[PDB]
Amino acid sequence: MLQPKRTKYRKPHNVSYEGKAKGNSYVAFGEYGLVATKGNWIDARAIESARIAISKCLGKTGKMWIRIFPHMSKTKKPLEVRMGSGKGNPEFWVAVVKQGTVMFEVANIPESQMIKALTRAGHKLPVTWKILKREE
Amino acid sequence: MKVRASVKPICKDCKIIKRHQIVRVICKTQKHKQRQG
Amino acid sequence: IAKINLLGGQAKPGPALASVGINMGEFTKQFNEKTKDKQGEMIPCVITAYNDKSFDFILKTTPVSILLKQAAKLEKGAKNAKTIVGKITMAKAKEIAQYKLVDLNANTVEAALKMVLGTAKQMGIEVI
Amino acid sequence: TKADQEKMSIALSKLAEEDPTFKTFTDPETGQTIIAGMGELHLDILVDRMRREFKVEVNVGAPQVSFRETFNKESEVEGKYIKQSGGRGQYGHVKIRFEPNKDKGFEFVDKIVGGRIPREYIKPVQAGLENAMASGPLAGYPMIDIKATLFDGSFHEVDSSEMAFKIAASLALKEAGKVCSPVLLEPIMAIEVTVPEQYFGDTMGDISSRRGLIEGTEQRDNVQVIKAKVPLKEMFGYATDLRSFSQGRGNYVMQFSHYAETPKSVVNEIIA
RNA sequence: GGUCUUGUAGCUCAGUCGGUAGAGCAACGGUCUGAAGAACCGUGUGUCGGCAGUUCGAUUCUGCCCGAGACCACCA
RNA sequence: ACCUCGAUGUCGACUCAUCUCAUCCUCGAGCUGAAGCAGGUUCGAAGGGUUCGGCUGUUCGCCGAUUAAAGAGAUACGUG
RNA sequence: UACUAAGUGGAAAAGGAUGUGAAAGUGCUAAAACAGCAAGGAUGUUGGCUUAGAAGCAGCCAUCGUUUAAAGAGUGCGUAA
Repeated sequence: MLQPKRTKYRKPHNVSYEGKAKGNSYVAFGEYGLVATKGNWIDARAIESARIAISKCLGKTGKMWIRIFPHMSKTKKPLEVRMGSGKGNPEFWVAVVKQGTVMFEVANIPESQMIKALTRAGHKLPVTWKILKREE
Repeated sequence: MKVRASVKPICKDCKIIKRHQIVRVICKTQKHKQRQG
Repeated sequence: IAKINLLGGQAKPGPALASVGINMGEFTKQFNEKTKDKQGEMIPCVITAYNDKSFDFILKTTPVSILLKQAAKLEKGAKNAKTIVGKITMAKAKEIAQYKLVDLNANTVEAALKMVLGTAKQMGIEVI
Repeated sequence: TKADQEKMSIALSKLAEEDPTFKTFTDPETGQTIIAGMGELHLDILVDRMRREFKVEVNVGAPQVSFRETFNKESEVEGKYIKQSGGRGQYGHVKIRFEPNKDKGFEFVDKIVGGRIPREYIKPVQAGLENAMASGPLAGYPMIDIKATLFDGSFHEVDSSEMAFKIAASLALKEAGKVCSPVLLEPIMAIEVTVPEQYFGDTMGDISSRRGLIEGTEQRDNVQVIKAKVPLKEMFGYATDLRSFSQGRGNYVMQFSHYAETPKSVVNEIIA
């Protein structure tokens, strides 16, 4: 439950995640960044799985910076229900990934560790991961 | 004979071959045999 | 082939010198008598076929690396090479170089001293 | 079965007449039938004979090690016992300090200076602790090498006879044994496996199959003999394991080396 | 999926709608007691289910989550 | 909510079974933490076959025994 | 003018690819490039700790110094050594 503390509305239109970056198109605090070639929804489950995949192989010297947060959510209607009752309750929180944006960056650790971590975590998401080096 | 979706040399002897446009990996150890990709 | 690294005492246990065809007692007596002057210090020893390998032995000139431990003001070996205990004078190093002068496969003072430095930079003592 | 054990004794006593080189006992440590012979087929035909001629039908057992118990320091102790029984009532409050240490056994210290307890109740609690040290919380194994230091106590009016103190001490010792999470101890043995380097690789493999201690080799005057520190429980199958891999070309000796704290791999089996 | 309820001490229970965490028993010490029953004084235990807000300040007020409890969801 | 309700015979049991391999057995073969026996994994492979009883309407499901093994998915969960 | 060897064309995903053709940065080489082949590949060095025996090679401290085109506590294999 990566919950934004205050939510005026919790039942918005689902998401249209296709679109280019609206900022943070450069590696600011880290040295290797994860670029997305295709936007998507990510539930808290996949976010946590990717985060722990990175952290398991993350060394003591290295430091990580997140560039995303589940600012959105998603509901879910159970099975065998006739269509139309309003909308369901938000079951979890959704991070929206626009294509061309960077979600995570790493630094303060040798390059081999960074690239191995990124290649290791790339298979945890449907999004086609791409590696990006240190930017300004 | 095993099937995967990725083939890289796991060992230093795991060479990659394409017999009849059919990809296989051959290594000194007979455990290290696979074919796909 | 079948090189042995042993002390100056007996030769019973080592399965590298007496495992080629040389009898145990007939030469362990000779070694423990002749090398008695050098008993307690290791001497690497090598062997080769003579015509049946009934007896063919030779010993390398004894290196001072074992005595480099006591030259380092130590009584027993140390795991780390970053620990310092005591200080070694230059005369001891010169005597070490001259002692292994006929031991080292080369012959010159500077090379022997630098080689001792190299095997002592890892041992735990920095030569002077 | 009890009758099975009796007929086993009858068969083995007569089988000793036919073959006196094995030894038969009943273990005061586990109660099993302890049969000692010299080989797989030998024991197999022994059981075959006692089931054919003497008609003794019994399945196979499993040897075990007594795994004695030690533990850590207790808070002090808090022992209480209040019951109306024993021809009268019974009230008793005790607080000793009971410290386990494998260097010194049962040392009892008395520190009464204000008169909190008479000397008539010192020997009772001493005896109670001495006889209650024999049982443990894990599996009843003895709690050895523990020192007792009496510090506080309290009795009632003309009530509270002697046995109240002993019962309170037993309850306190039980609670103390439960709270300190005790650990076990097994006798590790030295095994002098003998082989003229013919099956030395097999020796390393077989030793490592029991998590082992393989570190090097040494020679005795005509052969090479290897010292291995082995637990007692895994040696019973290790006999036929070593015999099989060496193809019946190896002998050894089993003697008490020292008592070592059980590894957690043995400890996890006690929790209930 | 809604209709709601339940989780509090070692046991079972209330919970000044915010102004506290509480006995009894589990269990301990003392006191009285022809003996012994007897009764009393009191040792001790409490993320008050968890997380967030609200609130002077939260166990209480609000939302979410987890464990449990009952209401329906394939026909002419 | 789609053709079909001036009718689209639907549960089960027996019989015809047929098809398909994402093969259960029989088979070829590779590898092994595959001494042998006994194995496990995997590719090919449909030529052939894949038991009977007690119980509940019962394919479901339970039990028992047995065979090289006693497969699974489909045909209006086929068949008035 | 070019590509293709999948009948791709003439159905598809992530992923994989020592695939093919092409383009550009740069290096080496006929004083002969990567080879293969013929060779050396040594030395303190069982360096010292570890477990009586762990010692080019379980592992650990240093992880170097000499002859020297070059030799590495060795590139791996093989031993408890």
